[PDB]
Amino acid sequence: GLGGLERFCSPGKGRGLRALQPFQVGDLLFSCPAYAYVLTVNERGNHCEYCFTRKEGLSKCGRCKQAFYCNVECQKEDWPMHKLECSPMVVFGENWNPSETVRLTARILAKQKIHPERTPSEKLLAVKEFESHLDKLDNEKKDLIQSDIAALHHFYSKHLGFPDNDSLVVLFAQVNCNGFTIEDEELSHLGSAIFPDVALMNHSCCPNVIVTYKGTLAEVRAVQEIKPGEEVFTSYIDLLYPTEDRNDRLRDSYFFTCECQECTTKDKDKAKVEIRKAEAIRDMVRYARNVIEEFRELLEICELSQEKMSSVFEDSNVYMLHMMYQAMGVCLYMQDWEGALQYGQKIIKPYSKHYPLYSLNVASMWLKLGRLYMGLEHKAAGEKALKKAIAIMEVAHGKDHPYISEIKQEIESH
Ligand SMILES: Cc1cn(CCN2CCN(c3ccccc3-c3cc(C#N)cc(C(=O)NCCCN4CCCC4)c3)CC2)c2ccccc12
Ligand SMILES: Nc1ncnc2c1ncn2[C@@H]1O[C@H](CSCC[C@H](N)C(=O)O)[C@@H](O)[C@H]1O
Ligand SMILES: [Zn+2]
Ligand SMILES: [Zn+2]
Ligand SMILES: [Zn+2]
Ligand SMILES: [Zn+2]
Repeated sequence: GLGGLERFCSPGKGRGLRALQPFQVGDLLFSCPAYAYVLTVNERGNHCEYCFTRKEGLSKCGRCKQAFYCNVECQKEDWPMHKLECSPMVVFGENWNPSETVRLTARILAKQKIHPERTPSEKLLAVKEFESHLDKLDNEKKDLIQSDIAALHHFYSKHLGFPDNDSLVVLFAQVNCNGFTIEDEELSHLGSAIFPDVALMNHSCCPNVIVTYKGTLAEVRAVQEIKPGEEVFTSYIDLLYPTEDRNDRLRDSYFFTCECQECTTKDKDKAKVEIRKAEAIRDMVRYARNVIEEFRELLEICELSQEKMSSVFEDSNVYMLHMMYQAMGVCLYMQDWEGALQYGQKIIKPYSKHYPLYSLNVASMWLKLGRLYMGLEHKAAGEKALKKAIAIMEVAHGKDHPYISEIKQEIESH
């Protein structure tokens, strides 16, 4: 088990995690080593495949030239998993395209073969026990799973053979319902992983813990006081958006509707959809929500949307903020640093009011802003922004987190 915590039956939520003892803000509840994990293709060469350390001068796999490592030991330790892809990448070349979900699922299957017994990743919840919601899958989801199975068979048969279709339908469903993305300090996608004990926690829009990552290790820290017997809740989703938007995503992705305090009262809905006629507002919300999914030179789509929404929506409106954030990202890709800074400066204050006290989204925006300032020679403003990020991260990531050490070095180097 896990010290100070227990698995229990949470009414209407299946299994959950319950506190045996109190936890205060910032306390580490537990840490969970990844059961299986994969570095995203676009981050190859930036992070070690084995331990996810971000550093320059990584060593390259001599066989495939498409995996990178801290050293020969990280390389050796990753081989049981990397061998699933090493030769196939060479053989298939530009015709190697398994989805990240397929890549992760292959690693689960490999791990099951070499380590059938319960792992240190499964102290309270085992991978084989994962919820699948099999009976709730529509044709779209079932078709996607069949595509994933076809790709698994085609790309990974050398080490995995051709696993039974029925058993793979269940497993792919489980991976979708329980998989985690690993993100860096700016919430940029690093890869995907299975953290079985972390997956036990149910969702709230007023979560009492935040999950962060230290390489491939998941860490769970309190962001509210937790009393004996209280359920431990994490957020599955971006908390910026209004109640209907949040629950549409929870229904589609996780087959539940949230009944937390934020969802019951809808307290923050008004401030999120701040107006500067009822039918005009509803038509604008419908438009904004549709336009977001369309994105889900792209600046035009953002600029036109902002102008159109400006007629009804104030600047602090979450739909306005969303577009500003997307525009900022595009400017960051084009390397229009001044453009991205202008958007970031407009985002940060209203953005910080919509999120909870400790939010990774807010910390990451402060970091982006801080690094833009530093790059554009605004060192005083950069230092202040980076310190704002650190204040949140000390609670969420722990005071001793490598990210905090790095950010402090950025303050000292500038
Ligand atoms: C049965 C079924 C559900 N789907 C939909 C699933 N989709 C979302 C998940 N996807 C992933 C899949 C693998 C690994 C990670 C992810 C992933 C994506 C995002 C995002 N963007 C965010 C996160 C993340 O870490 N979210 C934070 C909370 C994670 N907790 C929640 C509970 C424990 C983990 C995790 C695949 C697509 C299907 C779709 C098709 C067929 C069946 C199904
Ligand atoms: N706030 C909530 N209300 C209802 N169900 C929830 C919930 N948060 C999580 N869940 C359930 O938990 C799943 C995610 S995995 C979390 C552990 C799960 N309760 C289990 O027994 O294995 C979701 O698909 C949903 O079925
Ligand atoms: Zn390494
Ligand atoms: Zn290789
Ligand atoms: Zn909720
Ligand atoms: Zn609350």
